[PDB]
Amino acid sequence: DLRLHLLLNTSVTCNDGSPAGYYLKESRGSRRWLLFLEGGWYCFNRENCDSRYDTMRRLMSSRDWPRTRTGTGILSSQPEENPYWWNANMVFIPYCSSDVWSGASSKSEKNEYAFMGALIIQEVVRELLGRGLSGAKVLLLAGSSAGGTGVLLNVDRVAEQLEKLGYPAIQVRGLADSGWFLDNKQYRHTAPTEAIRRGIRYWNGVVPERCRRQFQEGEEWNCFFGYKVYPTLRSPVFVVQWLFDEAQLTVDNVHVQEGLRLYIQNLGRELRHTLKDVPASFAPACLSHEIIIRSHWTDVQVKGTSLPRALHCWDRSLHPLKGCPVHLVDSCPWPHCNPSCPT
Ligand SMILES: O=C(O)CCCCc1cccc2ccccc12
Ligand SMILES: *[C@@H]1O[C@H](CO)[C@@H](O)[C@H](O)[C@H]1NC(C)=O
Repeated sequence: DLRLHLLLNTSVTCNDGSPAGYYLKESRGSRRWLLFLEGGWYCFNRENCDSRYDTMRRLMSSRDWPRTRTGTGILSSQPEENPYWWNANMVFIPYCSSDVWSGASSKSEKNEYAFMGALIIQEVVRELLGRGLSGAKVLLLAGSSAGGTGVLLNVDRVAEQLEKLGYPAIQVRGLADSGWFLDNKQYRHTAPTEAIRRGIRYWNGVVPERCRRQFQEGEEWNCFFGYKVYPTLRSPVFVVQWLFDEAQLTVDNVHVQEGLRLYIQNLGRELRHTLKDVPASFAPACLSHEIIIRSHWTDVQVKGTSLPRALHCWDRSLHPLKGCPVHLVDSCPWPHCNPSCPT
């Protein structure tokens, strides 16, 4: 079980001004630290943030969080469930900022909600150094869905924060699960681009520095898209992405005749193309959403290699390897052409 700590700096808050926090399970003598960013969509204006506060309040407030959480999947401490990092220090960072982990804006007289995702991550990293993170060799910043995109937006800032804090020996790495999206055309029109452009303004959202310098003012929304932000990042990042992600299909208004068949097959081919130059990646041809904190995340395989194995091989490469691949992208063109897809 992971134990809740609310942030001692209570100026770093969830949407409604309640303190943000993290769940921690320490593993003595391990120098590996896994900080996992929860996902759960976002809200981009007052009206739809008000709606989310009614029916998704735990994603906007710590007032009702439980004292504990069970670590599952890559957060499990049992080798049977987590062959990769079962002995690591485990941190689960609840998503309570509704900003894809990009915000740095306090709740004030002019803002009904605080959007502080990017500062929550920094504050968690700050307060953990006193609980053992100072001795770490590896800090793996992981995340699923909106949290996977949050890895891409924050991993280099976590590295820079630890460098200027005097810890250049901590190797910061990223693991982005189901946060690698395409700014593509919808199957039936009316869409992520405009929602993110409004979100960034509404949140005062911040993006990684080099990506921001390429796309410049007014165009920061581009850096929320994995295939655009990833080549600008310095930290090593492992990308896990279903070829037919359910959240991708949702925003594409896909819920089978030729037109839809071609649209789906072209989507999978476009996703494969954006991953061709990502050296550490795991991308199975399944219709699904998230994987790394699911208890049965050991079950899926690409070209006969599981995700926990691919992650271990990635570890080794950061010391090609024989029989230990790190780039695993399905080539088959339709959901569940991979037989190990989740049922
Ligand atoms: O958090 C979840 O479960 C949903 C997935 C994350 C939100 C999201 C959905 C669709 C497209 C996106 C594009 C960029 C960032 C985020 C995008
Ligand atoms: C608390 O967090 C805010 C936001 O990052 C920061 O401006 C302030 O310096 C922090 N205070 C302390 C005591 O850490």
